[PDB]
Amino acid sequence: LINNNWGFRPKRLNFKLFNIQVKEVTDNNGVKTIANNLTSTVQVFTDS
Amino acid sequence: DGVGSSSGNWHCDSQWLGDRVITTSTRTWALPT
Amino acid sequence: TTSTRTWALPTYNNHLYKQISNSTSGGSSNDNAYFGYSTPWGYFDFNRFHCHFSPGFRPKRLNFKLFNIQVKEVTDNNGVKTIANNLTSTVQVFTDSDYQLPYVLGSAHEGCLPPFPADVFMIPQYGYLTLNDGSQAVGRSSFYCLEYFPSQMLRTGNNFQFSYEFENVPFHSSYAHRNYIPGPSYRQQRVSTTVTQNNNSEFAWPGASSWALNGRNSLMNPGPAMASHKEGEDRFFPLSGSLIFGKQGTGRDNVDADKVMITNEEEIKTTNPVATESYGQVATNHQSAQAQAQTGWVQNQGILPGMVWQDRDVYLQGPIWAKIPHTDGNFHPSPLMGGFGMKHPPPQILIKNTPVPADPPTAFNKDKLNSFITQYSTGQVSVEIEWE
Amino acid sequence: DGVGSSSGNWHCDSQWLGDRVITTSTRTWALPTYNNHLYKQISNSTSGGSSNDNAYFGYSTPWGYFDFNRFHCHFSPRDWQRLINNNWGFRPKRLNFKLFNIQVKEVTDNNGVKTIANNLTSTVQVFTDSDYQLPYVLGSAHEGCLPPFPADVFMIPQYGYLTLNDGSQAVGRSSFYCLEYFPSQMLRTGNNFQFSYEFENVPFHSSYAHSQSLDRLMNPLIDQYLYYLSKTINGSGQNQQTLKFSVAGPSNMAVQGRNYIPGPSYRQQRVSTTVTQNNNSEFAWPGASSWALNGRNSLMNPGPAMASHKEGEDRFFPLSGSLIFGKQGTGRDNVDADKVMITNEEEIKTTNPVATESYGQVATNHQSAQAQAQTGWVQNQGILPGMVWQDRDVYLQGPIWAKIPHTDGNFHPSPLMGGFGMKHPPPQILIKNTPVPASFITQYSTGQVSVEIEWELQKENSKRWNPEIQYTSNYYKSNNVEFAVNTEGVYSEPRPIGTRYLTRNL
Amino acid sequence: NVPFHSSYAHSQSLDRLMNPLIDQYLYYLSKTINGSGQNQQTLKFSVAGPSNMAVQGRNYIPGPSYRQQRVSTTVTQNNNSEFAWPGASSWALNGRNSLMNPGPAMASHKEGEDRFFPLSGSLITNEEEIKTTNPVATESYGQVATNHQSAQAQAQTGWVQNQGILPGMVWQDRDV
Amino acid sequence: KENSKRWNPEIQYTSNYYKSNNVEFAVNTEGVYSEPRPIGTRYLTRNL
Amino acid sequence: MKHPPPQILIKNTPVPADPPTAFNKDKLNSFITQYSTGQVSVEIEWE
Amino acid sequence: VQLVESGGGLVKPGGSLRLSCATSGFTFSDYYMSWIRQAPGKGLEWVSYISSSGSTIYYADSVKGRFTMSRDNAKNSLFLRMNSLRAEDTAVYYCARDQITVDREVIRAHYYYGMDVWGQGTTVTVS
Amino acid sequence: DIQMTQSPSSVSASVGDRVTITCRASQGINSYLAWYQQKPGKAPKLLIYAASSLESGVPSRFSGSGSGTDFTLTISSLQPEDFATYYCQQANSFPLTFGGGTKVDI
Ligand SMILES: [Ca+2]
Repeated sequence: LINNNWGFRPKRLNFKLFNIQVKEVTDNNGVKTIANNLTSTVQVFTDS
Repeated sequence: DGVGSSSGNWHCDSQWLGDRVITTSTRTWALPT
Repeated sequence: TTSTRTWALPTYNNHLYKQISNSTSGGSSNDNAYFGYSTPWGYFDFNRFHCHFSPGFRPKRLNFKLFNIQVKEVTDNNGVKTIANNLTSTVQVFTDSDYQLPYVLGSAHEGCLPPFPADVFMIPQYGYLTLNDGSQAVGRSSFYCLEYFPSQMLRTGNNFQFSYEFENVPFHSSYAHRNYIPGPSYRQQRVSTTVTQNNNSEFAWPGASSWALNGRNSLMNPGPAMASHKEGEDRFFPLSGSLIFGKQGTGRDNVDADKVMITNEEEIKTTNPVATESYGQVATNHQSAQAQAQTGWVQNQGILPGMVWQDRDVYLQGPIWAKIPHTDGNFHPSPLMGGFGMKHPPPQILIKNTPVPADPPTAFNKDKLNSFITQYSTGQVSVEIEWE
Repeated sequence: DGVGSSSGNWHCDSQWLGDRVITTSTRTWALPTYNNHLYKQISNSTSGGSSNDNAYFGYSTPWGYFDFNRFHCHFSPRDWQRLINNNWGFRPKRLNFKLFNIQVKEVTDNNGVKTIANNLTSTVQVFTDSDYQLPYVLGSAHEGCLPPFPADVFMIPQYGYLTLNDGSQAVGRSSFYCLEYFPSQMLRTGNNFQFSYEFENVPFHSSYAHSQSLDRLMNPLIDQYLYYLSKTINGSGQNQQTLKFSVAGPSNMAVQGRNYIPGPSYRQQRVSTTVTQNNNSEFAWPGASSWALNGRNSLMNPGPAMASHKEGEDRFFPLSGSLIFGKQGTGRDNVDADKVMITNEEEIKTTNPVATESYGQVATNHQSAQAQAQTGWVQNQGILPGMVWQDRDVYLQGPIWAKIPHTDGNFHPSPLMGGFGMKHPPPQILIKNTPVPASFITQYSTGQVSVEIEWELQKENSKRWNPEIQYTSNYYKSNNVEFAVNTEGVYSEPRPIGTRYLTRNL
Repeated sequence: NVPFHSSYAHSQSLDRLMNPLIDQYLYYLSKTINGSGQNQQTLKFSVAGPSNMAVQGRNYIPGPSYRQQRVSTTVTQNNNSEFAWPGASSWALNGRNSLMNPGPAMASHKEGEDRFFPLSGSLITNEEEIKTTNPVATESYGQVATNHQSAQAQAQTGWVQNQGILPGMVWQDRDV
Repeated sequence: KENSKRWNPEIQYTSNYYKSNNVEFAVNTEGVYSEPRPIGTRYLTRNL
Repeated sequence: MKHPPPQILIKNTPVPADPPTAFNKDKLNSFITQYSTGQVSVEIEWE
Repeated sequence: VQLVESGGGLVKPGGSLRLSCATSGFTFSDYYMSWIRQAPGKGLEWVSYISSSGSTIYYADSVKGRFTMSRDNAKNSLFLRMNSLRAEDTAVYYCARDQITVDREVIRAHYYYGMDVWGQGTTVTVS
Repeated sequence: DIQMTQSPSSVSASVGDRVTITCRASQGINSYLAWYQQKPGKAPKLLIYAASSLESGVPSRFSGSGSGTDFTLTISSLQPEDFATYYCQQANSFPLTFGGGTKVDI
């Protein structure tokens, strides 16, 4: 870009969120375990 | 969709075609509480 | 032909790309100096004949399938290890169909799909080399991040497939046989399987035929295609002339001669010179009344108009194809270890497990995550090939 | 069309469009009368012919010819930089030539002063040989090319050719060509001349350097399944013979089996830039690698394409292996080393042998309990099946094309001085002043010549993560700027510019 | 489909293809020492031109060679020994040595010597027509450097008896 | 796009060629990625 | 103005003197003494 | 362009001393570097010469076999390591660079035009 | 190795005078000669390189000529700044050697 151009500027943005995984960290005594929580959700919004 | 089906693919690429460049970046993130 | 195998893919380098060189392995020798990178990715190699064949011709079409993805997480508590399914994890796979990555499938490496269909094989780790000066790198050296290529991501229900069409190559000759003359020769040293006939000195490296490239000496292996020995002498084989296969269970270093299978290229005697023998003689002077006619031996001979030759034979254990390097010129591109030369060979198939980080801290830290869940994947791989 | 109407314009620009480049160059020329309108037999005898290697027989002609065969004729230093940084390959496609604005002149001399005037009725004969019937001298890398700087006015070189010789004498097979015996167009001050030429299909010149070496193509992480002979003895002592086979792997990369080998070599003698390392004797001619033809020795120049030196030895160069250009204003004979520019062929080290090194070793005997294993050095190696190589690089000052000599056979016709080999190259363009009899009137012509070439480009799709090596002007204060005129108006090319910067996988 | 047989003789030689009237723009190494005596070392460069035509850069080189022993039609010039078989160029195939006949296409003899002929390179027909692009069957193809020169060691050359194909070679086939 | 008529070559961002322990804009032996210097956008030239 | 009235460049095309009659490599430094004259007219519409 | 020598010190004969040259203002890899010393009240004397790459190094006969010249391209610096220092090694040591910049395309001697840029220098006294 | 000689060893002059310093080599060094001026407590400066070429920044008055064995350094219309020691070094071949030096004297 720098070597062969006098100028640049952004035009379009495209965003994607995918393959969400929600882990739960159950801890018993001094040992910590990680497992899938399949029913959990993730809240995501953009402020437009 | 479902637990055992991927909801997206990995897309890291740069395309040069005339006066336009299309950059694409995919990363892996971790979100705590 | 159609093959199906079961594979297991671990996590290499703990999701990291790492510079490697002979400084990392402690190798002092200059001929063995190298510079490169190791990648977290694995790759599939069916390039050996046994993968597609059980115990003239040429390939035509190719069909590859990757399915039954099973991703396992591993937890270790005290002595015991617990393995569990991770149903939401993905496995990444892509092919290089633009041939933009360094092509390591023509070097006769291991990690090929097992010849016996019930064997479960481990996918080999992908790495490449670049230009090096000693152990260091030069400014012409290139670094490749495979995460920079788009790839399909597969959970346990997803599958992957693609098909490839072999480019036109001549039929491999599988037969055994003035206006024409025999082909070129680059002489190999003659070693005898009866040890008492051999000189009592170490000549493995010192007496070997080599070629020098940028101050480094590469052994000539296997070398140009030449008959192993003259008719009637089966106890001699070229030092670097023929392909040597190990028997089942053969050790890594310094195995006895009975552990290896030394192939012979006896069939090509009809059109090719003997590897351990001089090509012929040439006049070294102008004779005269005072000067006798003198001759000298041709130890190495290049192409001459009117030469004919046979290529090197292929074996059940040998490689199938190679990638012709991209160069201004080449002659008779057929690879020297045997098989079909191709400018666009079957594309490399790259695979890795997508990293799943462990619990991140509750306060923001800018460093990349070095803590991950111990994890691996396994599945079924099928390759279908049409032969002519 | 008219005496007072111009027959052409000055078109001098380069257009970059997608995958192709169109270069257009216009220059101003002057054509003298050569040999006083005569064809004259020439030989080493006229030259004095001290040696048989320099013996020749031929003819000098009154005709001149146009030579645009150098890269600088059509490319500016900026255009060349644009091309070599952004592209893996290029090659010529079409050729458009124009000869216009003819101005014949008559020179009259009285006493000590010569007066020049227009001759409006004189003609200028121009023709091209498109059937290739005349000897082709454009592939010999001669002077008389269109000047790199467009503001320079250049003198057209005299045409001449050589035929079969015996010493200075000719033979019955020697040929004589009358260029008057060709049909040709005749141009007055209003006439113009143009033609179009189609380059025949050639491979793209490879403007890149490999990022891998032929011997490192392996996966560094994985063993081969091949074995090599590790040990021929168990240890020190009598009757220690044994056979031991290690597997080839990352630790030992030299022994591994490989599918391809580097290209052919014809060894050159190496000469160090620092002279006190050189031998105190005259070896320019006696130590040179040569080839003999019909009893005449010819230096091997530049020879097969090979690396100029090994890594870490920048000072050394092949004796006749590389292209050596002149700096601006350099004398003709016995110039100092600072005066010339010795090109470097290091970019091809990855796949080609070093010009000053042996190709390798071969076994010279059969070993036995009596006889040790003996290896000799390979000074020259012809083509072997399984070789790959790079052609010699092209330079901004270098030639573009050559004519493939018409023969029953050839191998890899790509010319040894670099560029594009062709069976039908751009045709020679011949020009002379039509004689005006007075014994003739002293006469010369002046003109405008324009040549346009279409170039095809090969872009890189490369996935390399780190930045490339690029050709760049150095940013530092200097009395002059590179590739520009000085205070006295003299354009100069300070350095040769290779074409290989970008990288590819091997 | 076959190529047309060539039934012509080149009117030019491979080394004379240059314009005799014009210098090259390329330099060669003319002089490695200033004068007689110790510690004289220097690199001088000259333009290749009409006066010296051996050092000019050329795009193409003559074809491959496999040398034949030179035999004279004048019996007293030849050596007084039986060298028909012993001094003949041959190739070995599976232990059996075969004489090289006629061999690669090469000029029978140099210009000016018609009494000599290749020992096994002649069908006695003359192949002198193809000398323009082809090396003489009884001559070495050329010289190569055999060593790295240095202040201690003189530059050493050696004769090329046989030369395989190189990129940039051109040659003529044998005449009918 | 840059459509300059400048005769002499530009200044271009380039990777230096010299033997070095690490490759610029690459990972080291430990796999750490690093950007060696800050790269500006201004190389090509224009008239004022 | 970002795009003002463009520069108009003019020179006399060099006409060389008699060449040396034997080929020389150098550019020609000997020219015929020359100059040119003409009529120039410029029209501008003002608002 | 600037060259700054450091690491000069007073040491007993047979001692080992390391000198450094920090360079700024020019590309380090484009030039060949040379150490030059000047004994007090005497003319300058050339010491060692190193290639841009650092692959090739030359030395004066007097300092040969005891002095090592090194080059670090990544962090611009030039180093001279002096072992077995003897009595007459006392000099002001100068860091200098060749006027001719290294050009990859051509093969030439870079020391023909001399050394245009010189550092202030570091004093070295042996006693 | 090649040795260099400068005559006179030292020279005294007034401002505006013309000063000539001459050094010659034991063996021919082509045109590869460099002239250096040094002031006490300071590093040497390159005035002339390759016999007749003047280093940038250096004043017009400084000049140089000669080839082969004999070389000459000329100062015309000498200034106050000009008084120092001058060294000539042959850059032909290793080891680089310097002349004894000439000290211009006020
Ligand atoms: Ca180059």
